[PDB]
Amino acid sequence: EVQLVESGAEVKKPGSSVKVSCKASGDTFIRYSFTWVRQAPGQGLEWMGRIITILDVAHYAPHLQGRVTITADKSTSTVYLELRNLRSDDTAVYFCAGVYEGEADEGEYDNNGFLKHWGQGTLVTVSSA
Amino acid sequence: GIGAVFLGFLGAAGSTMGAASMTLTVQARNLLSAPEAQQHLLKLTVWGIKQLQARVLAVERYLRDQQLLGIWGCSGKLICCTNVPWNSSWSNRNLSEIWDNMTWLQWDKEISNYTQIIYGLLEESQNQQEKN
Amino acid sequence: DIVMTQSPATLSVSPGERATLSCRASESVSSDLAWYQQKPGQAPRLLIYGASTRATGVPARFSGSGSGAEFTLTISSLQSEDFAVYYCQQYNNWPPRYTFGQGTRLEIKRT
Amino acid sequence: NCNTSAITQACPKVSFEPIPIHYCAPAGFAILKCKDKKFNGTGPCPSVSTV
Ligand SMILES: *[C@@H]1O[C@H](CO)[C@@H](O)[C@H](O)[C@H]1NC(C)=O
Repeated sequence: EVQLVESGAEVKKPGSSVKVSCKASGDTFIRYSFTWVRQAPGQGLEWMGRIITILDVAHYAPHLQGRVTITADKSTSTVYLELRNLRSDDTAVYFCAGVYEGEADEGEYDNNGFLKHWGQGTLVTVSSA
Repeated sequence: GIGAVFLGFLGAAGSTMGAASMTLTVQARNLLSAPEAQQHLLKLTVWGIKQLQARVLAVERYLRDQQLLGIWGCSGKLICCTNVPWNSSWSNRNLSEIWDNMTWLQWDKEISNYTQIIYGLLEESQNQQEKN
Repeated sequence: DIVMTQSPATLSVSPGERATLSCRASESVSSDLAWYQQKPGQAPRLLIYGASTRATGVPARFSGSGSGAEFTLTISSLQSEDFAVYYCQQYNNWPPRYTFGQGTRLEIKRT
Repeated sequence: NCNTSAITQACPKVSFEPIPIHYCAPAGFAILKCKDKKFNGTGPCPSVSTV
């Protein structure tokens, strides 16, 4: 039972890099898979991808791969994300989701595909206004 | 596949040198020797190929031997003697101390280090019979 | 992608009627769909996973399921606290490069 | 300790069960047996046969 807290908005032109943190705390971090998804207000949604932390291996989006980084620090058991080469039209609210996975330290790992929980909100004003 | 005859050459171990030679020269006369479906037209030949690579390798081995004997004056024979006298620097022993109380592998371990030199001596002594 | 022909596209609806969203597919999609909800100016909240039964640990008036591509989210009695969007998501493909959707945007009675 | 590499590919579930597969000796060699019924780990097998 781990919490999900997120961050706010930053102004940069397309091309910059910004660090964002769904800082997850509260209980055992290992038993859960984590994923991200964003949506700009009034348009479709952009799902980021899952990070299977116990192996510390993630994935991404086909037409976003090349300028993204998601990291799950098992040591501090936190989460970081570094975004690069942005684009102006992408001012979107963000969310970090997760699902209870199972006894990884015991090997059992279902590896489902839905998104149990939901984040709070994070904006990327890709602009200088 | 004639490559089975080789087995016979080992089917008389223990039997000492004299008896081994007798049984060898007499083995010379005694050892004298479907719904094929769609898939079963290309995974099948690739078996035959693997079997024809045996018999051919057998006769190739054989023929390679008989040639080697050609260097040693005799070929197509089984019991072969030639024109060199044995040196004494080679594991001096009584003639009867071997031909009645020894097996061949004993010989192997006996002069395994002389095989090459007697080989070569054989290989040359024939050339004398060319110039003479 | 899974052709989320969300029917109806947007629905200005009242409390207390059988909800039937149709966001079907184009390829073989066996048993993997997902419906979530988000309130105007609020966070999203999960409704249905499993693609065959109700979600677990959730208030289970809903029954989001159906036949393959024709999966309907079923809240027979809408309320004053469901003036919020509804979503369709799929998580099939392997090699793992998953997908997402856009969902449907429900609204209150508008004049 | 050093770099790794995830390898994401297809993994359909598939039958799996062993069968007998026996090694043979190429033309020119032989396979020696230990027909003794008391073969301690090493030591002269007092009856050997060729196959
Ligand atoms: C096998 O035999 C060897 C020598 O005969 C002996 O040293 C060894 O202890 C034996 N191993 C056993 C009996 O497990």
